[PDB]
Amino acid sequence: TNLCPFDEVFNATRFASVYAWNRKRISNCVADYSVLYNFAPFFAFKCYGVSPTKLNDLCFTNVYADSFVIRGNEVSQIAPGQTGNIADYNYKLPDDFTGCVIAWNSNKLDSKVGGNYNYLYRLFRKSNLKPFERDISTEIYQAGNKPCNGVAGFNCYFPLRSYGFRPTYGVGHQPYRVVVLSFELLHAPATVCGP
Amino acid sequence: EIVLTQSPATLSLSPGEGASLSCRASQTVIGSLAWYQQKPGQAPRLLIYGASSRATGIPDRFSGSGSGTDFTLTISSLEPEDFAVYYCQQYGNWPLTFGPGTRLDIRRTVAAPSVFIFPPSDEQLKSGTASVVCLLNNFYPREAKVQWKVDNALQSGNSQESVTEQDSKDSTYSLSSTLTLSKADYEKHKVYACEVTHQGLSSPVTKSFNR
Amino acid sequence: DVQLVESGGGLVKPGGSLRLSCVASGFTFSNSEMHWVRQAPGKGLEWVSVISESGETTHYADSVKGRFTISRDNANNLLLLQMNSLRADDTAVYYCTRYNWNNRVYALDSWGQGVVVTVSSASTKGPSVFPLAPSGGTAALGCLVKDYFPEPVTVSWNSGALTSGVHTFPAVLQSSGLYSLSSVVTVPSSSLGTQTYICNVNHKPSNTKVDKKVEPK
Ligand SMILES: *[C@@H]1O[C@H](CO)[C@@H](O)[C@H](O)[C@H]1NC(C)=O
Repeated sequence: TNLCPFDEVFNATRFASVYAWNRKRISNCVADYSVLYNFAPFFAFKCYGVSPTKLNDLCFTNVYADSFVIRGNEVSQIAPGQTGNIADYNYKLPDDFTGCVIAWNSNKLDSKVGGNYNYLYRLFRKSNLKPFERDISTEIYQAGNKPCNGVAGFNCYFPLRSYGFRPTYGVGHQPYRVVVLSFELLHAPATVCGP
Repeated sequence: EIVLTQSPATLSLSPGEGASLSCRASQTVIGSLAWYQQKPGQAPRLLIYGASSRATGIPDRFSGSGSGTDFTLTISSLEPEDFAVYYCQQYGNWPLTFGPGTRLDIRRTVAAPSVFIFPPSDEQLKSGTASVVCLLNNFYPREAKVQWKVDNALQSGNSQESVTEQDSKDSTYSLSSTLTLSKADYEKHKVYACEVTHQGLSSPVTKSFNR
Repeated sequence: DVQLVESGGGLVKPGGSLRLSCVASGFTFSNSEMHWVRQAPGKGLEWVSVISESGETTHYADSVKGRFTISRDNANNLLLLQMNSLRADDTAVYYCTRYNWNNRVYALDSWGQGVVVTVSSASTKGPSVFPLAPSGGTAALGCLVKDYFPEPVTVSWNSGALTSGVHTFPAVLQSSGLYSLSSVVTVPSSSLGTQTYICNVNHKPSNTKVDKKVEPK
């Protein structure tokens, strides 16, 4: 009842792959951030540009919830001005990011015996991603001078690779669920407020 | 949090017998179930991982089995060095958790304790405190009850107990109980008694003295 | 071979801080996930913290989150645990251990010898040694080693010449915060007049060494 659907994002049964990260647009609702302080296992609750307590006392035109799954060691890459595979090829935040990055271990949900191969990441790309860019291309990466023509082989690699999460993997290689909340206050009246 | 329960808490077996130790998980163990051995004063030693895989250098008389929420560690034939504490542990769910442990001790014939009572020394009495010591020597099994009596009044809350490890030569235990009080309280009473209940005694044995 | 050596523990007051260190040799430390596990006296094992091989991923037990920080220096084969706002509940032996999944050993296969951490407001104090004097066929005598801090004390009889029938009990922590211990020996009664019985008590933290002769009263 007039409450923003944060539970649909955080409590989702399945999360998107990082290269195809899911975005939920939230507007015209009363946002209760208190329900997002509940989950203890939070590995990261890093907010840039705003204090967590002032969020309940602020109004924004829109909010965007970007959800995906990565490995633990890559959680540090979800932050302004970062480099690496995830930051450059899968999900990039702007240098002037205004929002909160939340990440928690999800080895219970996203790892399977024999490997969960449904979670993928982009390994090869011609250039770095722009902020909030989603590249879902499966085109063969031409790392050589010979055109690939869609054929995978030498100097022609498939751009996507699978994490293959297993429950016995080290904590740095275990799956982590990430939700990025971006608060947009642009040339328009605010529609999301805390109460 | 996966809670690990270990059964039984204590196992009394003779050397050469087989041992079976149970670990039960409050929910499915998705990762790895491991078994460790620990001796007094030493670090734990990995015995089994993956609930069935034997660690390098571990004797083949150790085996493991199970899945989900039920696991078993089996020792086919107990060697003297195998009598220790055993822990199960799960990896994959956070926090990492251990079972409370199972203690394996050596089974022998029942032995009644020898009971001795020591009144406080005059040197300690000069210091202002009185400690009455009750010693239960060379008994088996470990379970023994010590009840302090002061002027026929049962004493609770002012006594402390300590038990030795199982003796390497005769597989017995020894117990020391200390009743501590002030010198003024000590001089307020006359009869100090230690009453011992044990399986090897037909009736409780009392050792007493007059201050 | 694989060796892990822990240090940096000892005695600290409540609210104090310690910096535990673990030095690793004999294996590729930079490719090893590391854990801190702890064991309170007379208790079982309890997981404390984990750090990944690169140091980018860490996890903590609830009872220490916000107070303990795990870290590593891969170039120096160093594992570190910074413990702040220590409480009496943190008193334990702390082991540094390796989760050897990179070699398909999915458990904690390498452990250190552990380092003792004691959080208490009590002060270092040497023990007082009192005699438990003897009074059918076999007599019992002993020494009461009272009011010392911290652990441990070592007890011998007749400079280690007498060991048969000797039972040195585990110490008990008294309500005052000081430890008490007893050491007893059973001897033939006939020897009570001819043989001398002296207990030797060593308390290294207070640099104390006491010899007490026990005779019938
Ligand atoms: C969704 O919420 C319910 C609350 O009852 C919880 O039991 C369940 O584990 C949650 N599912 C996920 C995927 O977080």
